[PDB]
Amino acid sequence: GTENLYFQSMDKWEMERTDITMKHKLGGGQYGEVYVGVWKKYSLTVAVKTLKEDTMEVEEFLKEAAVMKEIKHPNLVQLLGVCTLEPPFYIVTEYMPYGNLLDYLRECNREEVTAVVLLYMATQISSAMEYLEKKNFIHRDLAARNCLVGENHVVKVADFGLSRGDTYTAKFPIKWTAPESLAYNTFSIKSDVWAFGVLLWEIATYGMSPYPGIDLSQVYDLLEKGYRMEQPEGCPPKVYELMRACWKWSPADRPSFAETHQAFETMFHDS
Ligand SMILES: Cc1ccc(NC(=O)c2ccc(CN3CCN(C)CC3)cc2)cc1Nc1nccc(-c2cccnc2)n1
Ligand SMILES: Cc1ccc(NC(=O)c2ccc(CN3CCN(C)CC3)cc2)cc1Nc1nccc(-c2cccnc2)n1
Repeated sequence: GTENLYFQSMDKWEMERTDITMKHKLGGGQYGEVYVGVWKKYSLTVAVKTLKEDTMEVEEFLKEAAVMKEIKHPNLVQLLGVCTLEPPFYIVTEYMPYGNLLDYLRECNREEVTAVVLLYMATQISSAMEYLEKKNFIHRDLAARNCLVGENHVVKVADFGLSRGDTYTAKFPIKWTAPESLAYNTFSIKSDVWAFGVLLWEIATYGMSPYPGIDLSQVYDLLEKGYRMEQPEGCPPKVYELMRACWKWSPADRPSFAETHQAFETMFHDS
C-alpha cells in the first residue's frame, strides 16, 4: 500500500548519483576506482567506489554492495548508499580522515600513538572480526593496509578488493596468508585469524613490512619448519603470546576472534 506507493522501486540504500559531487581520486590509484565526494544534502565528505561502463567485474561489484547492506558494526566501514540502477555503479561509504592504518602507523607521531592507543586500535579490529565470525562471514584479506582510521583513534576494518609490488603475487599477499590458504586455497575465519596475527605485528612495529630478513619464496617452508616472526621491540609478552596463538599451524588450534577480543580486554584489566 502506502509503502509500495511511496517506495515503488529499489531499496532504501539506493541514491541518485547526482546527490554526490565527485571531487578527485583518493589515494592516487592505491584503492582502485575510489573517489572523494561530497554528499550535498548533508555537506558530508564521503568515499565512493565506482565501476565504469566496460569491465568484467559487474557481478563482484553487485555482490559487494549486497554484502555491505547486510553488515553493520562500529568497526566496519559504514555503507551510506549505492547507485546500482545503471553504470557507472557507486558504493558510497563514510570518509575516514586519517586514511589507511598502515600509512598512519608509519607516518604518525609516537608521542600521541602510545601503547594504550595501539591496544585500542587492535581491540577494535578484533571486535569487527568477532562480528564477522559470528555472522558467518570471512574477510579473506585482513591487513593494516585494509583498515581505516577516523577521529579519536577509531579504527575500522575495510576491504578495498585490491589483489590487482610484491604484496600480492600469483593473487595472494603471501606474508599475510595462512599455510592452508597458500597450500590448498582453503580460506576460513581461521585463516583470517592468522592474518590478524600479522596485522597485530604491523601494529606492534608501527607498520614494518613483515618477515624482514627473509626471501618471499622461502616463507611457506620456514613456517612449516616452525619459524615465526620474532617478538617486536617493546612488544608486551602478552601481545606476542596472542600473535603466536594466531599463528598456530593447524587452523583449529588458533583462537576465535571472540577469544582474541577477550584477550585484549583482559590486557586492559591486568595492566
Ligand atoms: C598491543 C600493543 C602492541 C605493541 C606495543 N608496543 C609498545 O608499546 C612499544 C614500546 C616500545 C617501542 C620501542 N620504541 C623505540 C623508539 N623509542 C623512541 C621509543 C621506544 C615500540 C613499541 C604496545 C601495545 N599495547 C598494549 N599492550 C598491552 C597493554 C597495553 C596497555 C597500555 C596502557 C594501559 N593498559 C594497557 N598496551
Ligand atoms: C568506497 C568504499 C566502497 C566499498 C567498501 N567496501 C568495504 O570496505 C568492504 C568491507 C567489508 C566487506 C565484507 N566482505 C565479506 C566477504 N569477504 C569475502 C570480503 C569482505 C566488504 C566490503 C569500502 C569503501 N570505502 C573506502 N574504500 C577505499 C578507500 C576509502 C577511504 C580512503 C581514505 C579515507 N577514507 C576512506 N574508503
